[PDB]
Amino acid sequence: FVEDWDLVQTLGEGAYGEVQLAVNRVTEEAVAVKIVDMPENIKKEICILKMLNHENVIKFYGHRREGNIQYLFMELASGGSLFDRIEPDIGMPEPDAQRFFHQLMAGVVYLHGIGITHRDIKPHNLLLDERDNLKIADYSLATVFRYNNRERLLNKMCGTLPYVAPELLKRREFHAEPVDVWSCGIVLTAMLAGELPWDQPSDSCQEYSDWKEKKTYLNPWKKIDSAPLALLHKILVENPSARITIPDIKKDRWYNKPLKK
Ligand SMILES: Cc1c(Nc2nc(N)c3c(C#N)c(N4CCC[C@H]4C)n(C)c3n2)cnn1[C@@H]1CCOC1
Ligand SMILES: [Cl-]
Ligand SMILES: [Cl-]
Repeated sequence: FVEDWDLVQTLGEGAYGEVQLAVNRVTEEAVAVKIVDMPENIKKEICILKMLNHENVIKFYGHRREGNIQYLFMELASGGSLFDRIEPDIGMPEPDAQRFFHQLMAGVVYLHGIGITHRDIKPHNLLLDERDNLKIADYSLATVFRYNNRERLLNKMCGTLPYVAPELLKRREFHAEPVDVWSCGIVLTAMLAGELPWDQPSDSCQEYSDWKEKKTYLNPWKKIDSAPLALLHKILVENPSARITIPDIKKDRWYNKPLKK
């Protein structure tokens, strides 16, 4: 009810809906509430949200419906979003970026292990708790890619153009896991350079061509140290069947480099 919760401010607009800081009128407990005006989509999102139990995935509290409105309740992330830790044109200190990337991979390993693909990994959807632990949020595009140990291919275009893998723009059907790996590499670029490399990974985009031609003397690549850049060379591979897998990311030199807080 409008009687149990006070909507204090907008936190943002999700893939499908919008998120308010709600304060409990009785207890003053502060949560995040997703406000959904209108379906089969929301039933599927709630069901995926109920599956989730991991330190690097957002906590789901539950849901209420009142008419053509529905309410989803989640752990309010007191640290806000990763997006707000990225300084435009700078990024953030490499040790902070490595720790976030470790935590991002842990959450993605978890999701992939329960057969879920996120499909919209980007810094707006990566939240931080009071100890700066990263939480993967927004399951509005999430879907099953593995069930009874059998993989299904994706055949729907969605996500955010600067984060989408090139196969999603080109192939009728594609594997879910390499698409989420790609978007994690764009997140890593953003954290280390404070800029996105291209509007979209299409041959008509000059910045994408420049990367395929290995011009890493250009921005954002020249801002990035040789070790993390070597990892990005393995992640941002156009052919998803040649792209590095998460088990191999875990073996990468930069991924395993001790860095000072
Ligand atoms: C406490 C806090 C948050 N905390 C928070 N906690 C969530 N749980 C979500 C959440 C979800 N779920 C979400 N959004 C927006 C739409 C997509 C989704 C990820 N956003 C954006 C969420 N933000 C964000 N800023 N601040 C403060 C106030 C402004 O700066 C610091
Ligand atoms: Cl910006
Ligand atoms: Cl950015």
